[PDB]
Amino acid sequence: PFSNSHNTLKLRFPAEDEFPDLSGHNNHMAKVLTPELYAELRAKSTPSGFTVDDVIQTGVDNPGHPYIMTVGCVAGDEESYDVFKELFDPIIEDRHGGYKPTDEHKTDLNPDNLQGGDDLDPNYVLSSRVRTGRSIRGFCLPPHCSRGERRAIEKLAVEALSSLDGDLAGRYYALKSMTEAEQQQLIDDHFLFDKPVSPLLLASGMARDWPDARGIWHNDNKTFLVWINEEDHLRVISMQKGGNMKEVFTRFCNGLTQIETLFKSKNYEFMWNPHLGYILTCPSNLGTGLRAGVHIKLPHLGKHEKFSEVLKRLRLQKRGVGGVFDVSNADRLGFSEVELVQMVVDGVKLLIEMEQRLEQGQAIDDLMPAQK
Repeated sequence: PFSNSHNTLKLRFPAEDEFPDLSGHNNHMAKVLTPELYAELRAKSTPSGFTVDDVIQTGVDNPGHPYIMTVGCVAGDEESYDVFKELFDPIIEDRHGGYKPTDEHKTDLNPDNLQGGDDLDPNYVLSSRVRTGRSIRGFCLPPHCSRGERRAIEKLAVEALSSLDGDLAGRYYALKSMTEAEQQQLIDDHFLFDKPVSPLLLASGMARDWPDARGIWHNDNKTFLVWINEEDHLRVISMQKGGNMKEVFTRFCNGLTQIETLFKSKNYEFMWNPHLGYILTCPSNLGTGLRAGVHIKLPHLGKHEKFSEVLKRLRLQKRGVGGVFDVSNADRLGFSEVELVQMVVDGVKLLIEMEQRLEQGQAIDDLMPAQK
């Protein structure tokens, strides 16, 4: 009797006895979950059996970081976001700068709407990349998917990828049958992924059956990479050496649309809706689930008192020093793919202009931008 006979058991206990102790937690979920909201949601379940305890588990197990906030919850299927919207909506509002339950998201994967980006100064921009994720409708997300679902996804993904030609022809590598020699090459290229080490991922149950049905695919030119069944059904990355962000984004769009077209011919669709855009496992990657970035050398303003305020105004974020930073868009939901990449292209050349002032010895006052 395939039945959530336990959720019914848990219901034999008063809500307060099952309520998690979140006293020292620093994540979006703990900030929103009240004993009242919990009692209201603990009886619900999505069509696939996903519950509120499943949504919040990773947030209960991981207190988080004293200064860095993490989301603390995951979706297990497309319906999760609707069935538990009373928990997800306020979290989405806080995590995505006021994005409200009534706002709409616009998708735009037309590379011709991107203004410049084909000439970022290579003397400062070492590399460029664009990555995103996708979920196939009808299948549960990684925290919840069964072995059958995972394998169906891999078969579907592999036959579509094997159909790509020309600039996008490549090969697939199943994790379980990968050789040491192949693994070495993948590591040297920075294309490899292994069983997650992050307890945030582990605590959600997404690592079950490792490495069954997990795989890596990339084209012969090594400019297009796809991960299958790791954190999301699909993770797609487009990159190359240099500052030609436009070519990277065009390949990204071209590769995405072809894969989507092949899936549609077989009657499969990516999880998507007008309000949250593309649906993925972690609420922080909703909308476009896109991260467009560059490895840029900014030794001078990297030490400036204003760098922090400039990034904020341009809507960029950093991470990685030796003067080399990883700069990418900070937004995910509420802007289209084109707009996000556009903000990285315009924001980067301004960033370069400010670095060239400091090289000379001139101040960077007249170059400060207005909050975008």
